[PDB]
Amino acid sequence: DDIYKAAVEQLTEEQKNEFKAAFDIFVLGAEDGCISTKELGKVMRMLGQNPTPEELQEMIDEVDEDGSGTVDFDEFLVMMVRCMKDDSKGKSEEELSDLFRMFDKNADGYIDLDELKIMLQATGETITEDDIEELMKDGDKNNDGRIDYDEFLEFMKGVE
Amino acid sequence: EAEKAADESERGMKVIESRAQKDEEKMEIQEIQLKEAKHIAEDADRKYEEVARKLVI
Repeated sequence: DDIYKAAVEQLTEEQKNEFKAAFDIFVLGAEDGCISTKELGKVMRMLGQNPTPEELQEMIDEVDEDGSGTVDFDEFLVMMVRCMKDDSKGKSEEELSDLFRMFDKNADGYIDLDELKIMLQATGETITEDDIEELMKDGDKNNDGRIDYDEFLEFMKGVE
Repeated sequence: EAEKAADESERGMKVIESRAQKDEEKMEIQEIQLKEAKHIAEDADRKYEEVARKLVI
C-alpha cells in the first residue's frame, strides 16, 4: 500500500535506523524477533515520551489490523511515523510562505479553487471528486472559500 | 507434671501449625483476588477516561 512508502518518505534515515536498532533491545536470542504488542510501550519510554492509557490503548489498536497479536516492521514504521508529530525535524515556514506565493497565480492573497485544480492536475493525476472534496475538508473549517497561509501550513504539516 | 505439660504442648503444636497453614492458604486466595481487583480497577479507569475524552469532544 501507499501508507508504507509515505511513512518511509515522511521520516528521516537516522531516526528510523536508531528506531530499529533500538527495537532490537527486546530480542535476545531464540525468539521470533517480533515482540508482543504491550512491550512496545516500554520502548517508547526509551524514546523519551510518557504516553497515557488512552493514547496507549488507541495506538495499540493502530497495530495488527488482521489480528495476529504481533507487530511487523512495516506496521512498526507506520506506527512510529504516526507517533511523534515532529516530522522533518520541524517543518519550515519561510520558504513555505514562498510556496504560499506559489499556490496563488493571480496575486490576491489566498488560494482559489481553480488554482488548486490546475495545481493538482499539473502533477499528472486528473481531478476526481473525493480528491478535492477531502482536500477541502483537510484544509478548511468554516467554508471560507479559500486556503490562507494558516490553513496552508496546517494542511501539509510535516510534509516535505 | 512434665508429661502432661509435654502432651499439652503437643496439642498446641498441632493446633497452631494448622492455624498457620490455613493462614497461608488464605494468603494465596487474597493475593489472586487482589490481582483480579487491580485488573478490574485499571479497566474501569481506562473506560472512564476514554468516555471522558469522547465527552470533551
